[PDB]
Amino acid sequence: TTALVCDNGSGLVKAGFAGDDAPRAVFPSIVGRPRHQGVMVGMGQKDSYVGDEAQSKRGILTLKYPIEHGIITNWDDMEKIWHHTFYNELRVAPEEHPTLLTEAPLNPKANREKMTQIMFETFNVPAMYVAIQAVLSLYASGRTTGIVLDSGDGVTHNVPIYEGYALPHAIMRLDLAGRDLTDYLMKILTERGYSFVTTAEREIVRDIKEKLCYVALDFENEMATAASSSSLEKSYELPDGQVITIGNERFRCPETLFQPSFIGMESAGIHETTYNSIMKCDIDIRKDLYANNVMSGGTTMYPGIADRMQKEITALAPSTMKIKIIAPPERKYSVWIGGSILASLSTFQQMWITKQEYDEAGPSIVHRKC
Amino acid sequence: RTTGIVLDSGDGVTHNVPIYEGYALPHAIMRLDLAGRDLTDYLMKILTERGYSFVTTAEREIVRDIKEKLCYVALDFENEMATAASSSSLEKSYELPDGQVITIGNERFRCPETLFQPSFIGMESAGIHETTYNSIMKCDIDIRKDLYANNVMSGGTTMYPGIADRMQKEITALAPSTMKIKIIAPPERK
Amino acid sequence: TTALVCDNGSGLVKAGFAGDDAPRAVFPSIVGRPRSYVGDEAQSKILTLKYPIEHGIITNWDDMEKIWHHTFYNELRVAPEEHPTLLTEAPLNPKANREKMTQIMFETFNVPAMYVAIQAVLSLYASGYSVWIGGSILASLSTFQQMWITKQEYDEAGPSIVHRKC
Amino acid sequence: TTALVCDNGSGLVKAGFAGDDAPRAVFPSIVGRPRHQGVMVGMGQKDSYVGDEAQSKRGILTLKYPIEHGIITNWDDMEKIWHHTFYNELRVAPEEHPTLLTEAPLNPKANREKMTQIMFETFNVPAMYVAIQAVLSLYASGRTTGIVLDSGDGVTHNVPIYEGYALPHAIMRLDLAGRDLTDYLMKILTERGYSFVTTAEREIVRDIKEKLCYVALDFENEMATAASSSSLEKSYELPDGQVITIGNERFRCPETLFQPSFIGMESAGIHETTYNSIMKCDIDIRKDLYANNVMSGGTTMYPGIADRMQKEITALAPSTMKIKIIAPPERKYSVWIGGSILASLSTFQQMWITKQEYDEAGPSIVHRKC
Amino acid sequence: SGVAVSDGVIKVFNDMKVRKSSTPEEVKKRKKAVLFCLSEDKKNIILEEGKEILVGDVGQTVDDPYATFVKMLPDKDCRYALYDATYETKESKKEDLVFIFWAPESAPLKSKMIYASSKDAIKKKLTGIKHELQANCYEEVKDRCTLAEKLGGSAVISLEGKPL
Ligand SMILES: Nc1ncnc2c1ncn2[C@@H]1O[C@H](COP(=O)(O)OP(=O)(O)O)[C@@H](O)[C@H]1O
Ligand SMILES: Nc1ncnc2c1ncn2[C@@H]1O[C@H](COP(=O)(O)OP(=O)(O)O)[C@@H](O)[C@H]1O
Ligand SMILES: Nc1ncnc2c1ncn2[C@@H]1O[C@H](COP(=O)(O)OP(=O)(O)O)[C@@H](O)[C@H]1O
Ligand SMILES: [Mg+2]
Ligand SMILES: [Mg+2]
Ligand SMILES: [Mg+2]
Repeated sequence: TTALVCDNGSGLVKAGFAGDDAPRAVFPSIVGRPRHQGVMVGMGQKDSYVGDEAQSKRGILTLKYPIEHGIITNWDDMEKIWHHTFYNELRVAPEEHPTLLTEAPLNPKANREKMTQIMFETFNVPAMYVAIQAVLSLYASGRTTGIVLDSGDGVTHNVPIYEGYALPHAIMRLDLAGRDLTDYLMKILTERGYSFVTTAEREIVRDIKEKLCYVALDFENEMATAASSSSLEKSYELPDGQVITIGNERFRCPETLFQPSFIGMESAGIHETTYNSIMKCDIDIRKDLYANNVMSGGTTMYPGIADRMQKEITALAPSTMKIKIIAPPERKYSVWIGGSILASLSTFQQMWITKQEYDEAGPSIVHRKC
Repeated sequence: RTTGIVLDSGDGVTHNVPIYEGYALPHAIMRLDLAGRDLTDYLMKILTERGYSFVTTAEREIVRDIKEKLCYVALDFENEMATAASSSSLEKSYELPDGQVITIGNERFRCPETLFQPSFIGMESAGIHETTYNSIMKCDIDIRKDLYANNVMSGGTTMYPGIADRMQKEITALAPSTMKIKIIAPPERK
Repeated sequence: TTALVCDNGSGLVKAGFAGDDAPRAVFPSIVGRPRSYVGDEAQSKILTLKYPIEHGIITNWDDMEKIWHHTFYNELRVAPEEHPTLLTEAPLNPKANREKMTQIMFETFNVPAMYVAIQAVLSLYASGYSVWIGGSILASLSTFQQMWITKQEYDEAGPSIVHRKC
Repeated sequence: TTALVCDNGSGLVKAGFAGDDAPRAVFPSIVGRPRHQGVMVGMGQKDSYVGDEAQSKRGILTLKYPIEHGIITNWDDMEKIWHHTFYNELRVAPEEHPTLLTEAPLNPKANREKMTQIMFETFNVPAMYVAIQAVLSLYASGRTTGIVLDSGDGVTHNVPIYEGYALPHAIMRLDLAGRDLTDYLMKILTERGYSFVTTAEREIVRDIKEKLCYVALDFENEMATAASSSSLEKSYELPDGQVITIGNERFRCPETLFQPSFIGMESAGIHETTYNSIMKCDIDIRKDLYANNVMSGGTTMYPGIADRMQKEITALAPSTMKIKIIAPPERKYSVWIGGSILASLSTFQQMWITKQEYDEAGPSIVHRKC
Repeated sequence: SGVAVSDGVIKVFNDMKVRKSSTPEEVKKRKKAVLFCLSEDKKNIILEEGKEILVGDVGQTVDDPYATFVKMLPDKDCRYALYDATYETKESKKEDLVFIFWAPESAPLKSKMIYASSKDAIKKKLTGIKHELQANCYEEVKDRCTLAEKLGGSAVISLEGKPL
């Protein structure tokens, strides 16, 4: 009866039933093969470790993400993570409840085809559907009008949606996301005397960026304050026991979202892609899209990103237009919230692709249906 | 258990290898040529200052038993020397097989100090309290929390009274304060 | 039926059967030529003592196999052809030492099966002479009885089975 | 008039004037305190020994390197080595000729700040400059296009440089260098019966690696030849009189440059970091960077390292692209050659940071200038 | 190594790790925390039916699932454990299982070596488990903070329905 919604993101896998507020299953999407020979005999040494067991034993593992910027690079570990979150995390079978998968727009069709094939052949689900992460994150907002700024761990994409009709010709996609920010933070933290080279360590930098990084109102004056005094510096407690003192890196690595020239990308920052997509949209819907900029994803959780997004957009947009940046306090899981509120809808229950519909169509039904 | 660095020090070699939850780290395997035989040689060299010459191999076994049943490791070197310097409260006699008796003083804790200060027998290697810390610092940064609280000791050289307390104190002196140090000292570690 | 555990250490050779608490055979591992004598007879007696094992590696092989034959025949009064033997070694050990160990155990004594464990891992087993305690508590385990390298397994593999197995 | 160029490397200090081909001053960068009490009275016993006098009296000293992987660990001995190479080796004063210092990229700013402070306060130079070792090693090549594989004694770093504009976002840094190779050789030589524990001895292993080690075309077949016969073994004359017989260690310890899993590092070998940095570069400059892989440093002096680098890169790069590995016969001092050819340039003579420019700026002028 | 696992322990682990849609009357007899032991011959890993904890009773007869679990471990012998934790993080609310390796120093060496060398024989068969907790002293396992330190470190604000 109930439906499963599985937000297979690049950094986290939010999986839970339909009709509830919060996702019950949340864990990093990495698999870890044992790095060392393992002299001790017995104790249940396994070939792989998924999620929290990998996070706890990350010292002796070699963590890696199966999903790049949205595309699934490796498939065996992806279906392994799916089997894990289905059996060892939710303790349910896929043959009973329909599953709901999410993806980013401007996605290779091979990824969706392999998703459908894996879901229908290995697990044999009665029905499923492949929605868009940004559209669901807009559902969670309760409204139907406004452009969505969805930026997760691997991809940042924006799609403007009017009063039910979205604009596919203005869908912008930026490969700059949280993983790139973590890489830039690792690259700029070596200038302080802290080398993070290995994948296992990189997670420490990820947590440091999650709980110590913020976006400045403006770059110049915050640098001037960084240059003068240590009033800005703050210390962190490392798992090994040492302490580090980061200064301008607290707001320099989040600035890459607005100035991609730091990691080398030529793409316009997240504050300019939205304005360019709205300027590519229709001239009557711009008044409604300017005052509705729905943000989602874990990357939009920095303290002060909403204020800078606002300021930048009213700097780009005309003065008479008013800019509003909807910053929900549960925007980290807004995609899952939208999927769960979508799965309970009665009108949507008819457009699930079913096995009986899938047999004659093959793995190509997903493009024509979704 | 399966997690923890091992301090194995026998009669000829002292080596340390950190082992995690089944996967050991071969790149952090330290080896120190300082062991019980070197301690016996140092005790023979420093016992001649009291008037007892042990030159031959057969005699050397008597010094070995003397070190086995009369030597201990001090909590700290300086204060124990100060107590050695003042009074004979520390000296103890031994029954030799030939019938004579000897009176050893600071040699009870001076020759076991070579395990922590190799400059006595001339070696340049860091003591057994520093090689473990250097190997753990060469290990991974997530396994250090589990290796600090698990220092498994073995071998007959780790049977001195008070070696566990000094190993502890030295490691929490080297390791950060927030980390807790534990020295597993089993009664059958020989 | 019973298995032999032989901790061929650098200073002492703890040798005994499996399933018992204490090693019955303990003696220094030195040979003495008249200026041979192995163990306690060398300790009692005009000789020039020397250790065949350096820091873990076996320097000289003739005296090492002599000490093995001694602890097998003149100390335990048992034949190696009946009970399987268990040898120990230190990690980060040259492969030549383990290869020569396996070759000597399988060619000179012709043991039915054997195994080369690690001294520290066994000393941890004893925690629940610690190396010998762990070897003896390990040899009685039922799950371990399957991973002994046997002569029939050793024939085609040569002296290189020990690296891939242990 | 003339300018001093001082390549303060991790293992050697190449110091000489500008406008000449070869560096006149070359010596190991170690200081040695007297280990023993010194019963003999008189004869000129000193508190320290720097360079060749330390190499000759290394028996009774305790050698140590002030520079780790590029960062200067201890400062008193570093300025002592600078004073030595200035007065007791070149017999010149720093107050007259400007000095040129080198460093590796992705370097802590504290190191460069302390360098500038020591050069301007203790020696009071009229002007100086802090360049990059790889950029200078590329100057020595006479060309301007191509990625540089600079690997010295403490750090290996790669920076791709196009027709004058380098790419700072693709600068890779690997902490694997000659010192790590020497440590691995010491660790793997104990399996033959030769224990090298002390620092003084370690120099013997360093010379053994310098004049007896080579890189194989491939690891597997060379191991098969090592396994079968002694056709590969070669003897060495030790200073004490003994001889040693090394076998597979001749090509096993140099393999760490391509397989860092031997010393435990998780970093990709020197053959993969270059390819990953070029793949991080722009798509039009890859055709020019593939055919230009400038190598420098003393670690790139193994017989056969150029052929293996080639083979590995054409194994990684596409087939249609042609790979070239520029292996100059003076690549051991290529950084010094580039510094000396750079100091004679007329256009560069204007961008030296001077004392009059340094006064108001403090020790922070170096970051904004260089 | 030696000692292997039986079919009952594997069935119990597959029953606990993967839960399914169940009736409200049957859901109260699920296994919350079960220990593992050795038989008379010390050749198989068997769970003892005597010492155990049900999911139904938690919050009723057992006021504290963890508090009543420390005293359940015998201090004179080595034991395995499998604790299903429900901790609250600042970030979110998680529900994971913990593998506790109980090995006191007062136990004989025959029970310590067997359980330490055969740990890879049991841990490898328990697929998908992440949180590993090795405890030797009794005071370190009796403390409540250590579970939050191993699970999530300083991030875990509440453990088992109550704040730290
Ligand atoms: N509190 C926080 N502050 C800043 N960044 C965060 C925070 N929490 C998570 N992140 C970043 O967000 C990323 C998670 O993205 P997520 O929303 O899970 O993407 P997806 O929905 O595609 O899985 C992480 O990589 C992390 O770097
Ligand atoms: N009670 C004791 N106190 C101090 N030292 C001891 C004691 N018993 C033995 N030793 C030392 O330990 C050494 C024995 O080392 P051992 O553990 O047998 O090494 P291995 O395991 O390599 O044979 C002896 O040389 C002796 O000096
Ligand atoms: N002929 C050689 N063959 C192999 N390695 C060498 C040779 N000569 C020097 N080396 C290695 O190169 C290192 C010197 O590096 P160097 O180029 O001086 O670095 P830097 O330029 O940073 O000072 C030495 O540590 C040595 O191990
Ligand atoms: Mg997302
Ligand atoms: Mg020993
Ligand atoms: Mg250099």
